[PDB]
Amino acid sequence: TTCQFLTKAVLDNEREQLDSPSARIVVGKLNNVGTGSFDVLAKVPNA
Amino acid sequence: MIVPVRCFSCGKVVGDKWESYLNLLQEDELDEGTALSRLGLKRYCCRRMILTHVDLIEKFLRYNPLEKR
Amino acid sequence: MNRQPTLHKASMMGHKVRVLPNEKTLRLHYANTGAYNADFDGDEMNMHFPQNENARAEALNLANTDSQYLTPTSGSPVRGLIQDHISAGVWLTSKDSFFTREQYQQYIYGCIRPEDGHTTRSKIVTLPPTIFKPYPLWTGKQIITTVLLNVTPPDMPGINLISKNKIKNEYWGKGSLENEVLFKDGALLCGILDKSQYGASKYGIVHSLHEVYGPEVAAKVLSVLGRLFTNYITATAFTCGMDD
Amino acid sequence: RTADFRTLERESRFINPPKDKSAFPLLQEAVQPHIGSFNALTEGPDG
Amino acid sequence: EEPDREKIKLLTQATSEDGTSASFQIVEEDHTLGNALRYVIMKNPDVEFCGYSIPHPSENLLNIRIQTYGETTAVDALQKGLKDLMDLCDVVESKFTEKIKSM
Amino acid sequence: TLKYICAECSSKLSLSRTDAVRCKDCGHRILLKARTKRLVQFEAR
Amino acid sequence: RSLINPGEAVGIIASQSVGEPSTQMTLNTFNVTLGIPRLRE
Amino acid sequence: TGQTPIVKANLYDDYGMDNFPNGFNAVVAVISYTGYDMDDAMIINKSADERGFGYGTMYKTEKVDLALNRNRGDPITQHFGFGNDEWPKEWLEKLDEDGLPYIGTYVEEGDPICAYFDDTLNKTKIKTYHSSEPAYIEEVNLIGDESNKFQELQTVSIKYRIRRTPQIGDKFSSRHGQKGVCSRKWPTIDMPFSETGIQPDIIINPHAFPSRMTIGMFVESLAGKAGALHGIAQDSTPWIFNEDDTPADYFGEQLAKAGYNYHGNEPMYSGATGEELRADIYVGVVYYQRLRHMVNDKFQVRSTGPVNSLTMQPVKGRKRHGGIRVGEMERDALIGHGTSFLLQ
Amino acid sequence: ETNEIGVPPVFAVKLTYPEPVTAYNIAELRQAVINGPDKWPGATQIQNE
Amino acid sequence: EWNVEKFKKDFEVNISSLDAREANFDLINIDTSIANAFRRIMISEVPSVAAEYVYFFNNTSVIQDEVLAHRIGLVPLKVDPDMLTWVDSNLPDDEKFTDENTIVLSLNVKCTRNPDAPSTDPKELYNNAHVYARDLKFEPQGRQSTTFADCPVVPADPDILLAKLRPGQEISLKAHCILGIGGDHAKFSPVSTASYRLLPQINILQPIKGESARRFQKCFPPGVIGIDEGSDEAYVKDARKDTVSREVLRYEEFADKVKLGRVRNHFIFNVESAGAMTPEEIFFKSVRILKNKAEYLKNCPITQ
Amino acid sequence: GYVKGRFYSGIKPQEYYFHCMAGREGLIDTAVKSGYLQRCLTKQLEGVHVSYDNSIRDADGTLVQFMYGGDAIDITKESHMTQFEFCLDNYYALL
Amino acid sequence: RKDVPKVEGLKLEHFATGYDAEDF
Amino acid sequence: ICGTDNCPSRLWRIIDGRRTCQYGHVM
Ligand SMILES: [Zn+2]
Ligand SMILES: [Zn+2]
Repeated sequence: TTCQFLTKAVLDNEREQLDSPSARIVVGKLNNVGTGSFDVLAKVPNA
Repeated sequence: MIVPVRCFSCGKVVGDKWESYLNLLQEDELDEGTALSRLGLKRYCCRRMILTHVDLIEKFLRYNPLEKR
Repeated sequence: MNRQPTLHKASMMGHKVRVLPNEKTLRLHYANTGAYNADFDGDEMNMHFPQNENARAEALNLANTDSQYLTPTSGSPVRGLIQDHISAGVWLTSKDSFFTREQYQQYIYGCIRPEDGHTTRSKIVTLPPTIFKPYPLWTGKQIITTVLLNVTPPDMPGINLISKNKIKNEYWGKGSLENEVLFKDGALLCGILDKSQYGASKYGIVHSLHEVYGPEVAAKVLSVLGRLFTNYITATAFTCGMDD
Repeated sequence: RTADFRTLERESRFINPPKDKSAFPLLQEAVQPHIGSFNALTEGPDG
Repeated sequence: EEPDREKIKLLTQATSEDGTSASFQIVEEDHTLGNALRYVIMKNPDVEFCGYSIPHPSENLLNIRIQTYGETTAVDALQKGLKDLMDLCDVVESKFTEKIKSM
Repeated sequence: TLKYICAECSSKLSLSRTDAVRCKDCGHRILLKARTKRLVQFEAR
Repeated sequence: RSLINPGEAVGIIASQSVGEPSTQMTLNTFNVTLGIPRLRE
Repeated sequence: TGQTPIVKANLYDDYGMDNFPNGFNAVVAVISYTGYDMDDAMIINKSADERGFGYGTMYKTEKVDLALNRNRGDPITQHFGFGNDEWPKEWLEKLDEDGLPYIGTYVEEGDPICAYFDDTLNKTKIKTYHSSEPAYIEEVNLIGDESNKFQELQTVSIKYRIRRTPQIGDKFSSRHGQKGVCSRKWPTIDMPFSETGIQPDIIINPHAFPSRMTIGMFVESLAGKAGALHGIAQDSTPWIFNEDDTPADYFGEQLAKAGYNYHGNEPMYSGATGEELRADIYVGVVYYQRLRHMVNDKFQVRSTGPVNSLTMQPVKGRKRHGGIRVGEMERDALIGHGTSFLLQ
Repeated sequence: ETNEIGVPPVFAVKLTYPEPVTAYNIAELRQAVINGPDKWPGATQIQNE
Repeated sequence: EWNVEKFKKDFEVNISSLDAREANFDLINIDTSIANAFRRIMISEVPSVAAEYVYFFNNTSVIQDEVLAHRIGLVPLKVDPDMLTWVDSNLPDDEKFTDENTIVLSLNVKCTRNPDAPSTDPKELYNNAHVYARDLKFEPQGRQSTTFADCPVVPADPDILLAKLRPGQEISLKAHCILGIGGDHAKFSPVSTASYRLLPQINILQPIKGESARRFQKCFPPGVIGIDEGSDEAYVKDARKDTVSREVLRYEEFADKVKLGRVRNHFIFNVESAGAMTPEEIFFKSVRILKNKAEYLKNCPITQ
Repeated sequence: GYVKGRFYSGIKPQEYYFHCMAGREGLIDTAVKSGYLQRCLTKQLEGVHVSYDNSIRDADGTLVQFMYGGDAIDITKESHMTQFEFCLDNYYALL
Repeated sequence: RKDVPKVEGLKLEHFATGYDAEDF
Repeated sequence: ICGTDNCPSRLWRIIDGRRTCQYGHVM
């Protein structure tokens, strides 16, 4: 019931925080499970 | 279709022994087994090759689109 | 590699590409049969080729086949040899199975190739014969001892396990202990090897090796045994007939 | 003495298709409910 | 003249530092030469371990491992094996010619 | 030598453009394209 | 050293661990509801 | 190469099934030797396949109708043959002066299968042949257009002969429901050789029989062997034999009388080591059938092919260079491993 | 190997990986480029900077 | 201790029957690895001449071009090799086929009708109805058409049926016969069947004299078990004639009183030719191939 | 329906008909009879995972469990964890 | 119940490699 | 005609699965 849940979302003026695996797939964001449960940062020497 | 050239299992030429086999069954009035023995087929693989041959080519040839009736 | 329906994550594993010349079909080892629930009855499989290193690393370290030895459902094995290899093992590890120096060394190199990195000692170590006089003869169980002696690390001690067989002692005659699978310091000293040992069965020899030496060694043992029994079934065949 | 295969009989029939009653009546008896059914559409009693 | 290098190759990834043990890889060969060659190499009193292994049927390769005791390299044991197999075949060819005449 | 075999009477009779697609000898509307002399390479395998 | 790694999708794994073996109970009874109908309840 | 069964029910003759052979009598050994045969996989002999064992052909017919657009006797811009002044390079290699192809010509996908000229476009066009399997022209028929005659025969039925040798994947089965895919075409030198000097045409794995319980095949093996040696067909009609009058004893006596082992076994030697195998292998003559299906007819590979306008995702269609679907369950499995970059 | 898959050469000549050219792999990729898209191990395409 | 000269002392050859097509010889006190090697070579490695490239000009027969081409390849040609050089595959067709590398065989048959009183015989009813291997006419070309003057290219078996025809049908082809090995295709195997069987051994553990001796004698082929008298024990006259049916072991009175084995050193080879080379020539070439294989590796640089 | 006959000796015509009924019944059940059951669980549990604070948290951070099975053990590890004799015999290997 | 009729005059039609049907 | 900085030269060749310019590039 895609259009029904969408209607309920619009009427709530809801913000999809994109934190569910489904939502992330919809917007092309990396899934927060396993390898997506953290961030990788590079250590750079120059100030 | 026609008699296969060589026995599928070992490779003994069987294609020259088809018409000769029917002559041993018709004119000589021999049994299936003795006829194959006189042709020089002792292995059961070479034995079944001719013994089990259907020869559907004779049935197939009766349809000729190049000659009338 | 994917075999549909993908009912559990083990039905979608990461495999190492081995391009085989003059082939028209995807070739798969028998150890993978269980996890995919794939039988070679004209089954179809999907091959996905990920296009970046992060996706590569994942298919080589997380979803790779080596880590799937035990399923997370019950923590039991889903990897092992399936048919010829089981029948080969019951014959090879039987008391009646003896081998000459020439035969014995052949079975060793046949499944263990140092050039393919199967060894851990850079030289194929061999046990002395079980029969010295009159003729030098090796037992079938000694081949299983030698395969472990060359695939398990030299720094670690041999495996110690007291397991059981599917085949009851009554079948092997009077006073036999051939049901009791005995491994003392990595040496098969009693009992034959069934589906209960190198099949996808818990607390068997492969599972015991997996716990003591790790998943990489257990994989090596499975491939080594898989080759040994294939080579053994080629030299010493197995048949079924009306007499049976 | 046996339940043999017709080899001489077979090959002769392959070359000479019968001019009389066709061999293997059971084969025509197999399509008997089909042909018979359509035959009764015009032929038989009461037209 | 040019000697082909693809036929026989020494797998340095498995060859001993001493050279007493080595794995050789031969192309376009199988059980035919393989089992016959390991049999002859095994008759050598200096050969400790010898066997042959075909990596896979689809790939045209033949692997032969020769582990010896001291005072003989694996290369020498292979060269002796080939030299003896040639002489063995001469014996077979000589005895067969003689029995053809003896008939 | 252009050829067309009749399906019924088996007569080899070829016909050009602005002609009825029928055999001359008998009234048959189906014509088999005959095999002409042309090289066809084959492997005896 | 036997602890579950943070990030492990225990949710999917659980449903797969209940789903996959529930295929083996597709066969009928040999009073109470059993197999998939009871699991569905 | 059709063959008459040695082992058969007498009703096979009553229905004259010899007019349409469905299989071939093969030397089948119940052996686990190669290692490539196991449960659903069986081995075929290379030298047997090389000698034409189980060879088949597949005929496909196409209708090239020029009435596709014209209707109700409209004037036609189209016509079988070649138009003057306009002629793209090397088309005469496949088609004859009439625009129709030379019967016997080898064709691959992209090659011209026919030629015509339509006045509406004033250009000489061709109908292309497209299929993954190459073919040869077996029959070309020119058909009258009817419609009060007069009009030239554009229309035309073309028959393709597609040769089909047994490929790795093709299914083969005995008359006892024991089907298996071709795992490999094993060489005769590498094949196990009998005391007689025969190597089996087909290898069936012994691990197939304990689960299926196809004992009919087991008795068919010693019956087929007995009938091949003595040269007599045996009746395998159901309920002919009893508990007291066993067929295993009946054909067993026949096998002993011929000079073979009573229990249908044969002393076989290894093709690799050359040594005599541990025990005598169960060998006989079993009527095998080659199933019509290609092993992978659905065999495909896509790197970067066409995509649908709306979704911009690989389009559906094996022959169209289409994409493999990664469904909800595969999505679930990639979430399962916690493998977020594989899902991405 | 139990961790391997036998890939037919048909798939091997169609399935490609975008390998960035560097000093450590210039030798390996030069051969692939020479070999082309029908000789394995080859290359179907080259992407410039 | 095994020496190559110590092998010469024990190694024996025994020729039972040497016909123009098949030779039955024995190899005594030789290893399985050597006997199996010659066997493997005789089938797969001994080079032979067979049709490889069939060039069709017309085929109106019922038999498809592929099938008819394959049948010609299977027909063994009474052509001695060594007369032909090996064809090179890299250079093109115009340079590839020469008078030293290729042998040409033509087939040109056209079927017609004949007037005869009519079941009626196909040789009476039609002319050139049956196409035989003898209908493959040898066409010598190039630099040497005098080398095959006292050696005409004729199929080993001429009465081999190649095709069956009805009036109107025709076969026109040019077959290119080349040199090849049996490992590539079975059409190139010079042998019909090259196989060995180990000498059967019958180890009599008990004397088993009397009427049981006559019962034991019926378990083996006629010329195997010989009985001296009622007593004087039961001996093995010719263990070589044994079929190894194990019939003696399926009897309670003999199951423990006899053992059935083999002589691992003794091999009974049976070699039948397709017709090109004599069975001896095929065996000799097999030994020459094994020697050359070991020789080629001897004078070879061991790379890496 | 009690068949005294075996597949080696053969089945009496009367016995054989009975066997066929049993065989067909086995076949139909396989054709007639977990897809939707698993799909319903996976869509609601997809987000549920192990957090860095060892608790089982949903996609939106809501706590489902304070600890996996109450002990935080990976099932693919909980096998020889009670196999104390095994671990003892392989003390130095595991150490 | 009548037994399956055995085949009339069944002789040996398999021997060793270099041995024919000379032995009667 | 494609129209790319490159020049097509006409005679576009269709490859099943790939439509390429006879010359420089392929769609
Ligand atoms: Zn044969
Ligand atoms: Zn007409």
